[PDB]
Amino acid sequence: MTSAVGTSGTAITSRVHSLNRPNMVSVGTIVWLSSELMFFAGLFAMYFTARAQAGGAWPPEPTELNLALAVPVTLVLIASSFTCQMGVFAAERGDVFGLRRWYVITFLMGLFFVLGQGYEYIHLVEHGTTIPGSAYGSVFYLATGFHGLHVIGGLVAFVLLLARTKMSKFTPAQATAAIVVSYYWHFVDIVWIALFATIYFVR
Amino acid sequence: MSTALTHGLIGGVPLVLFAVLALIFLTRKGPHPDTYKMSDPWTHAPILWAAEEPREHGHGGHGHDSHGVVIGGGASGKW
Amino acid sequence: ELDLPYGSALTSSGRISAVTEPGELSVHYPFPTMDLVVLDDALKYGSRAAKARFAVYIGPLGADTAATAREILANVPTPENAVLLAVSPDQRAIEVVYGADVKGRGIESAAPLGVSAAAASFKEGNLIDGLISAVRVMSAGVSPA
Amino acid sequence: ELEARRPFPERMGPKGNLIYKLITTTDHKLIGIMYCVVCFAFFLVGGLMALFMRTELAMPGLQFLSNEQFNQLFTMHGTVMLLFYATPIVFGFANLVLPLQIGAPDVAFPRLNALSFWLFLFGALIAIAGFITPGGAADFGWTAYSPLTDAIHSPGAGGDLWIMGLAVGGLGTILGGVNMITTVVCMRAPGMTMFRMPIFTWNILVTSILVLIAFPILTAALFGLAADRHLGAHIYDPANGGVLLWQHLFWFFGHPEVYIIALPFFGIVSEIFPVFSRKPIFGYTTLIYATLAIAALSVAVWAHHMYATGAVLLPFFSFMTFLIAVPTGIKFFNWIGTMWKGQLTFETPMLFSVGFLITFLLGGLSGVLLASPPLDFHVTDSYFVIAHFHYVLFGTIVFATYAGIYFWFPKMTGRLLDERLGKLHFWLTFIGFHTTFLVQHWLGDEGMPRRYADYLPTDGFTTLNVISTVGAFILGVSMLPFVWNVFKSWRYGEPVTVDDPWGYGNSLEWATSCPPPRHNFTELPRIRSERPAFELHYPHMVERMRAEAHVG
Amino acid sequence: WSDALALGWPTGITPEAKLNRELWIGSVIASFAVGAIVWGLIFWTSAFHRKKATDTELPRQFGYNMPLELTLTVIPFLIISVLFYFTVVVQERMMHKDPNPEVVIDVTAFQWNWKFGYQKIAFADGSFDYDGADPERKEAMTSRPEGKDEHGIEKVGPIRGMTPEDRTYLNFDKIETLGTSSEIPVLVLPAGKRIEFVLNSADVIHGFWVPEFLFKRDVLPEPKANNSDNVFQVSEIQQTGAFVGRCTEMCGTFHAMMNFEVRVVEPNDFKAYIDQRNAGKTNAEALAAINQPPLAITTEPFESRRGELVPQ
Amino acid sequence: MSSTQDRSQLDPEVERHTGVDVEDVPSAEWGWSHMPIGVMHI
Amino acid sequence: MHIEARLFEILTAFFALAAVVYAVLTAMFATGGVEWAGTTALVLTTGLTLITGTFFRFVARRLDTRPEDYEDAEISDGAGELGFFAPHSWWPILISLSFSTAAVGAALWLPWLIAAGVAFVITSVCGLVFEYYWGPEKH
Ligand code: HEA
Ligand code: HEA
Ligand SMILES: CCCCCCCC/C=C\CCCCCCCC(=O)OC[C@H](COP(=O)(O)OCCN)OC(=O)CCCCCCCCCCCCCCC
Ligand SMILES: [Cu+2]
Ligand SMILES: [Cu+2]
Ligand SMILES: [Cu+2]
Repeated sequence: MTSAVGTSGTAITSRVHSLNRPNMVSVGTIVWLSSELMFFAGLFAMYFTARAQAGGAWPPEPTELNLALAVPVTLVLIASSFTCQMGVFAAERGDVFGLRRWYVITFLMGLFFVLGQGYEYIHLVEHGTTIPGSAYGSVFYLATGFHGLHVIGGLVAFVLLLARTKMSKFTPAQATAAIVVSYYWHFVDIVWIALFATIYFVR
Repeated sequence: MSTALTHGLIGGVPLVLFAVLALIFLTRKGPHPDTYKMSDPWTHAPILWAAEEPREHGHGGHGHDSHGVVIGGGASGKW
Repeated sequence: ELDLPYGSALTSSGRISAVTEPGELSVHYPFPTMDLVVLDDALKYGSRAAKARFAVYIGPLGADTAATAREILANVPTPENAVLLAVSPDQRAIEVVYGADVKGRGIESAAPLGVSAAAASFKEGNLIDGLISAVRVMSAGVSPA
Repeated sequence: ELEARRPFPERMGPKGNLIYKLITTTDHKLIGIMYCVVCFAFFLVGGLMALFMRTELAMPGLQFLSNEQFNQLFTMHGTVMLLFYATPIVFGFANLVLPLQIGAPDVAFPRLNALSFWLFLFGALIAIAGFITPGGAADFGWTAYSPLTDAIHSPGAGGDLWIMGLAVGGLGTILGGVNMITTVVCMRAPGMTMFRMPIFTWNILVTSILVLIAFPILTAALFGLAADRHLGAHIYDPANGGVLLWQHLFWFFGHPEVYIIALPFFGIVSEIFPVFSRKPIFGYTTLIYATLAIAALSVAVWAHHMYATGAVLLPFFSFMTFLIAVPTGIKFFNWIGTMWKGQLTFETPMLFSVGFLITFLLGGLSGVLLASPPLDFHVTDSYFVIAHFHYVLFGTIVFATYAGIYFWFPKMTGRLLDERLGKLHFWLTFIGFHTTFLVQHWLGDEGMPRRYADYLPTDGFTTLNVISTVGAFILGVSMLPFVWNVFKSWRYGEPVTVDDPWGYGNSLEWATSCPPPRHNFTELPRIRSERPAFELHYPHMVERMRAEAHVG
Repeated sequence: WSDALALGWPTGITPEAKLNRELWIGSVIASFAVGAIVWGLIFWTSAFHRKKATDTELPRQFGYNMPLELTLTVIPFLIISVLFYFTVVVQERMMHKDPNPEVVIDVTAFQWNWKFGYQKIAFADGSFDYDGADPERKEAMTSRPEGKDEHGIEKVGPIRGMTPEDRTYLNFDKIETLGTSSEIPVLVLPAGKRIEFVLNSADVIHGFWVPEFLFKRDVLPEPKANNSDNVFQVSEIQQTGAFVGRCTEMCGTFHAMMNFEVRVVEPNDFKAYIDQRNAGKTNAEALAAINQPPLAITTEPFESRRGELVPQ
Repeated sequence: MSSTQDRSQLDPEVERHTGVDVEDVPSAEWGWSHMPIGVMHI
Repeated sequence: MHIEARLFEILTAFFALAAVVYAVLTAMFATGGVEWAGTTALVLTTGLTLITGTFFRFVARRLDTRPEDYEDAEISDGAGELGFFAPHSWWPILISLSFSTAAVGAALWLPWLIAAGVAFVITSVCGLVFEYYWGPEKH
C-alpha cells in the first residue's frame, strides 16, 4: 500500500483510452439503441398494419388527436435533446456542475413531456378512445406508451447518473456515462419525432 | 400394431445397438500408457512428484532466493 | 538449447507453449489414472498432517544413490521441510531424504518404516502401490512442525 | 533439471470455491461454462419432451398423453430447444472462446454478459414453469400464431408465462449480442486486424447483428401479444392484419432466429476442419463474405415460412430463399476444400464435424425443396418440414456444438474427453438421428400434418412412426455416453499439460495454457495471418503458409 | 420407380396435383444428384487419412482457390435459377382464378371441425340452377347512439367501426355439410368439373389440406382483411372415390381430430345428391340414397375419450 | 490505502485437531466449521 | 475502424435495397398493396445498420489507425494501460431476478408484483451502476 499497485486516481476508469481508440461504452450503447430502433420498428409495423386495414377514416370518429397539446410536448422534447447536448458539452469538459445543471433541466423537461403525454392520455380515454375500445386507440397507446416507458427509463437514467456524479469525482469514465445517457435521450427524441410525424401529421 | 411388439422394439433396439457399439468402441485400447511392469526397465523420463501441500510464503517466485538444500536425513533400501 | 522435437515454441515471455498430435496425450505417465489419483491424494492430504512437503521420485538415481537423492530433493519447492522418497527400479534402489526443518518430528524414526513399506510392495510387484504405502506410513510418522 | 508436478492434477477443488464465483463471476470463461452446462440441461429437459411425444406417437391411440398435453410438449420442446438451448449456447460458445480467439482478456462489458446469462437462465425457467400450473405450459405451437394465442384461445396462465419468459430471455440474448459485437469492434489484439480474426469470431460478430436485428422485433411482438391478452388491445385482431401481422412480425424475427442458431456453429465447424485437416480453412476471405451475405439475406427472406397463407408476395421470397441457399452452398464447398488433400485424423471433434456435413446436407437439400412454394404447398406443415429443420438444426447445433464441446473441452477444463466414449457417443447419435428423422420425410410426404397428437390406425405410416420412436430412443441413450464422458473427464481423464491438445491449432486460443489464465493470456504472439497459433508452434511453416496459399 | 422416388407423395388426382408431383420429382432428382456428388466428395476426402508414410511434412496447405470458388458459386446459381423458373411456371397453375367455376364450395372451418356450404353450382354442359343463400350474414355493428358516457362518444366500433365479434366475413349456404365430432364431414364433389373452394375460418387459423390434392391452404379468420387469397380453384378431379383430408395448422387441442373427406362422385351422382339434399336429408342419407357409403371410409371419428387409460 | 490492517485475538476453546483443517475450510479456527459426515448421511 | 464501419455500411446498403424493392413489389403485385409490416421492419433494420455504421464511420474518421486495425502491428505497440473491466459482481443476478419478478407479474397479471419487480429492477440497476462509485462510509 506504498502508493498503489495500480497507478490510477479513480478506482473506475474508461474501458479504453478514448482519445486514440473507440469509446467502448459509446459503441455498446449505440449498438443497443440500434436494437431499440427495431423494437420500435415492431411497434410501427403494428400501427401501420392497423392503419392500412382501417376503412378510410383512420382515427375513428370518437378519437380526436389533441395536436394543440401534442405539439408543445414535442417541442419540449426537442428542447430537452438540445439541453442534453449542452450537458454533454459540459461533460466533455470537467464541468461537473454544468453537466448537473444541464441534465437536471433535461430531466425536468422530459418529466414535463411525460406528464403532458399522460394528460393527453386521460383526455383521450375520457373521450372514448381506449386500448380495448378501438384498434386505432390500442395501436396508438401501445406505440406512444412504450415510447413513454422509454422516456421514463431515460429519466431514471438521468437521475441515476446525477446521483453517480454526486458520489465520486468526475472522470472520463463518468463523462462517458453522461455521453451514453445523452445518446439514449437523443434516440428517444428521434423516435418521438418519427412517432409524431406518423401519428399526427401522416395520420 | 402389436402394442407389446412396438414397446419391446422401442425399448430394446436402442439397448441392443448401445451394447454393440460399446463392445466395438469401449473395448479398444486407450491412449493411456500401459502400467509399468517392474521386470521391464524404467524407460520413462525421470518423474518427480510433489504434494503442493503447504503455503509457500509468497506466491511470487522472486524473493524466494536459494536458502539451500539443508539436507536433514537419509535412508536406503534394496526392495 | 532446443525445444521439443515438434510443435513447441518459446513464447514472447519465458513460458514454452507446446503441442501434441490429436490422438496422443501429454503426461504419458506409465501408471493407471486411478492409482495416480490415489498417490496424488496421499501426497496431498495424507501429508497435511505432516505439514512437510512429501515428494516421490520414480526416475533413476545413479552413481552414489544417497547423493543423487540429496540433489533431487534440492529440486523440491521448499526442501527445508520436505520428504523425498526416490525409487529407481533400474537399480532396485530406494532412498529417502529429509529437510532440516523436518527432523526430530518422527521423520527419522519413520524412514525405515517407509522404506520397508515401499520395499515389500515393490518386491510384490507394485510400484505405485508401494509408493502410496510408503507415503502413508511416512506421513503418519511425521508430526506437524 | 526436472519439475515437481503433482502425480495427477486436482480433481475437483476445495469445498466452497465455486458457488460464490457463479453468483459473482465476471469471467467470460466461467460464464461460458455456465452457459454450456445450463444449456445442455435444457437440451436434456427439452429432449425428454420429445421422448414423451415419440412414445405417444409410436401407436395410433392416445396411450398416455392427452391432446393438450401433447400440444404443450412440442411448444415447449420447440421453445426450449431453440430459445433455451440453441440460441443461449451461441453466446455460451462466444463467451467461451471469442475473447480467446481475438486476444482479448475479457468481453467488452463483462458484468453485462453475466447479466445476459442470468437473464437467460431465469427467463428460461419462467417459460418452462408453465408446466407446474394446472392448465399446463403454452399449448399453442412454438411459432405461436396470432388468434390461437389471443386471450380467447389458450386463456391459461402457461401461455402468458411463455410470452414473458421469452421477453426476459430475449433481453439477455440482445445484451449478449452487444458484448460480442462491442468486444470484437473494440477489444482486439494489437496485431489482429478485422480480416485476420478467426472465422468463428467473424461468425459470432455477424450473428450478433442478426440477434440485434431480430430479437427486439420479437420482444415488440410479444408485448403486443401480451397487451392483446391482458388488455384486449386488438393488436392482432384478425379483422386487422393481425393473423398476417404476427406471422410477418414473428417470422421476420423467426428466420434470423434459425440463422443466429446456424452461423455460430458454422464457425465452430470451420474452426475444427483446418486444425484436423492440417491446412488453412479453404477460402477464408470467401467464408467471411458468405457469412455476411447469409445474414444480409436472412433478414429479407423471412416470409418463406408463410407460403401456405396465400397472403405474401410469393415470388419475391422464393427468389431470395433460392438466393440465400447459394452462400450456404459456398460455405459447404469451402469446408470440403479444407478437408481436401489434408492429413485428416478423425478424432471425436472431426467425427462430429463431418457428421454435421452429412446430416446438414440432406436437411439442406430438403430446404430448397421447401423454398419452392408449389412443393411447399403439399409438404408444408407436415412431418417433411419436421424432418427438414431437424436434419439442419440437429446437424448444425447438436453435431457441431458437440464438436465444439469435444474440440474445446481441454481449452476450458485442461482435461481431454475420452476418445472411445466420444466415438461411441457420435455413432449412437449419428445412427440414432438418421433413424428417427429420415423416415419422417416419407411420414409427412404422405398425409400426416405435424403437431398431431394422435392418428387413426386406418391411416397408413404406422410403421414409420415406431421407426421414428426407435431412432429417438437411440438418440435418448446417446446422451448417456456423453454425460458420462464429461462427468468422468472434468475431474479425471487424460490431463493436457500443453497448448493445442489437437496439434496444428489456429485462432490464437491455442497459444495459451489449456486452462487459460484469468485474463486469457500471459503471452500474446505476433499476429501475422489467420493462423497465429499455427504460425507460433510451427515457425518453419510460416513461409510455406504464404507460398502454397495462392495456388489453391 | 416413380412412386418410390416421390418419397411418399400421393399420386395426384387433379391436373394441378399431377403437375406439382412432376415438379417435385424433378426437384428431388436434382437434390439427390447434388447430394450424391457432395457425399461422394466427403467420402472421397475421407480417403485422405493421415497415412503413416506421411513424414515430417505437412499437407499442401493451399486454401484460397479463386477460380474453383467462382465455378462452384456460379453453378449453384444456375441450378437454383432453373429450379426457380420451373417453380414459377408451376406456381402459375396454383390458382388460375377461372371466373367460371363449375362448382363453388364454401369451406368454413371452425374450432375442431369443418362445414361445407355449396355456395354455387354451374355446370358447363348446362345444369344446376343452384345458388348460395346469404340471408344469415348479419353484421354486429356496435353503433349505439351513446355508450357509458352521457354524450359525445357515440362509439361506432373498434375495428373499421365494427366489433371483433362480427362474423360477417363468414358466408352461409342452404346445403351445409356440417361435421360433428362423432361424424366426419364428407364434402361430395362432382368428378371432372372445376371446383372452387372459398376458404374461411370461424374462430382461428387452421389449414385445409387434401393430401391427394397435393395442395393446402390456410383458412384464416378474415382473409380479405388480412390480404389473404383464401379462395382457390382446382381445374378437375379425375379419379373418383373417397379421399381423406386433414387439418394442417394449429387449431387448439383437437387439432388432430379435424379430419374430413372429399368424396368425388360422378356428375349424375352429384345431381342426385344435391337434389336429395335440397329435399330434407342429411349428408349420410344422401350418400346412402346415391348408393355410396355414408360415413367417411378413409377415416373415422375416433374416440372423444381423452385417451386409452381414461376410465371411460 | 485508507484502511488499517486488522488483527484480532479470539478466545479459543475440541482443539480443531481431529476434523476440518484450514486448507479445506480457511476459517476453521474462527468458528464451528465441520459437521460429522455421519450426521449428514443419517 | 474502417472495416468495422464498412461491414455495417454494406449491411445498410443491402437492407435499403431490400426495403425499397419489397415496398415497390408489394405496393404493386400484392393482394392489398404495401404489406406495411415487412416494409417497416426492413426500413428500420436498414435504420439499425445505418445508425451503427454511421457511428462507426464517424469514429473511424475521428481515430488514427489503431494497432488492432493496423496490419503489421507489433504486440508492444498495443501494450499499455487497458481500461477498467469490472471484476466479480453479484448485481447482475439481482437485476435478472428483479426483471424476472416484473416479468412474472406481467404474465400473471398482478399489478402489485409488477410494481414490486420494477422497484427491485430500479434498485438492482442502481446497485450495479453505483457499484464502482460508492465512496467510503463517512461515519
Ligand atoms: C439451423 C436452422 C436452419 C437452417 C440453416 C435453414 C436453412 C434453410 N431453410 Fe429453414 N427452417 C428452419 C431452420 C433452418 N432452416 C426451421 C427451424 C423452420 C421451421 C419450420 C416451420 O415452422 O415452418 C424452417 C422452415 C423452413 C421453411 C418453411 C417450411 C414450411 O413451413 O412449409 C422453408 C421453405 O419453405 C425453409 C427453407 C430453408 C432454406 C431454403 C435453407 C437454406 O438456406 C440452407 C439449407 C439448404 C441447402 C440446399 C444447403 C446446401 C447447399 C449446397 C450443398 C449447395 C449446392 C446445393 C444446391 C444449390 C441445392 N426453412
Ligand atoms: C434445437 C432444436 C431442436 C432439437 C435438438 C430437436 C430434437 C428432437 N426433436 Fe424436435 N422440434 C424442434 C426443434 C428441435 N427438435 C422444433 C423447433 C419443432 C417444431 C415445433 C412446433 O412446430 O411447434 C420440433 C418438432 C418436433 C416434432 C413434431 C411435434 C409435433 O408436431 O407433434 C417431433 C416429433 O417427434 C420432434 C422430435 C424430436 C426428437 C425425437 C429430437 C431428438 O434429436 C432429441 C434428443 C433427445 C434427448 C437428448 C432426450 C434424451 C435425454 C433424456 C431422456 C434424459 C433426461 C434427463 C433430464 C430431463 C434431467 N421434434
Ligand atoms: C409487459 C407489460 C404488459 C403487456 C404489454 C403492455 C404494453 C403497454 C405499454 C404502455 C401503455 C401505457 C398507456 C396506458 C394508458 C392508455 C389508456 C388506456 O389504456 O385505456 C384505459 C384502459 C382501460 O380501458 P377500459 O377497461 O375499457 O375502460 C375505459 C374507461 N372508460 O386501461 C388499460 O387497460 C391500460 C393498462 C395497461 C398497463 C400496462 C403497464 C405495463 C408495465 C409493465 C412493466 C414492465 C414489464 C416487463 C415484462 C418483462
Ligand atoms: Cu427460414
Ligand atoms: Cu388443424
Ligand atoms: Cu381448425
